[PDB]
Amino acid sequence: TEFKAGSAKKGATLFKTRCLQCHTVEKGGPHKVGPNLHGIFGAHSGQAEGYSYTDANIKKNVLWDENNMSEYLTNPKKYIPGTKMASGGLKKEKDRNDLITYLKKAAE
Amino acid sequence: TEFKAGSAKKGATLFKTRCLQCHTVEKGGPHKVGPNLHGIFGAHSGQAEGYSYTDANIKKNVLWDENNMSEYLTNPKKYIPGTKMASGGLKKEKDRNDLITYLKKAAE
Ligand code: HEC
Ligand code: HEC
Repeated sequence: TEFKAGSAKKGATLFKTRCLQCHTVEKGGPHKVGPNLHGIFGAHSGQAEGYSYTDANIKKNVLWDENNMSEYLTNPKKYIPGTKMASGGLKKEKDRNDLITYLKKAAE
Repeated sequence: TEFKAGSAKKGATLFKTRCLQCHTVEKGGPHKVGPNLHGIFGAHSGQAEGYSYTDANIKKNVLWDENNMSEYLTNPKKYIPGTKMASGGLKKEKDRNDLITYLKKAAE
């Protein structure tokens, strides 16, 4: 594809310092600023029940794969114009590789 | 995305007349000319154990999503040059929509 596995340990801590502020990954985890991400892979965007997604998000109808997730994480607002997720991006592929490896594992 | 659900009933019969010759979809289904396709979504190409995939296939390292599957099904040889799958393609999007809807369901 254009995604290579990295370090889930490395990924665990990128999550903690970069995404925990707004999201949980555990099944049975609650929505915060962001929606709980458990079971995100293979899902299409804007389908977590109980969460209030912007219209941009839902209309993109993204099928969440490790490949999509990377482009997204680069610059979320360029990928989903009008998205309310306020994160500038993970510009180095190695960090995204590490983070998705982690996400791949924990959101299962 | 760029895939819309269709008819699984329609999809069931496209499978039977178009892909059954070489493939099974049931979990516990065996490889034939083609590999058993159960659990194909979310998988990367060339990973069924017990099957002899060409080098092209395996090196493409495709993550199988409903979106990828469509382009693939259009013209498999253009998508994976050197693939040994001998099928010309499903040129109408409506047929591919119907077939993937079916596959989505049965290969789960
Ligand atoms: C708060 C400052 C956030 C941070 C940091 C991160 N995300 Fe986020 N995310 C947030 C919101 C409010 C939303 C919903 C957006 C909307 O427009 O409705 C999102 C969305 C996502 C998504 C899309 C989910 C879907 O179910 O379709 C994903 C995949 C996602 N967030 C993941 C994610 C990751 C991995 C983060 C760290 C790299 C991250 N987000 C940061 C809020 C915030
Ligand atoms: C025999 C005449 C086939 C027909 C008709 C179809 N497929 Fe096939 N397929 C066949 C082979 C021998 C192989 C392996 C190719 C190789 O280069 O190693 C394949 C491969 C696939 C794949 C890729 C699978 C993977 O696990 O990576 C898929 C997704 C697939 N086949 C699906 C498929 C569908 C849905 C078909 C009907 C539309 C179909 N194939 C036709 C042999 C033959």
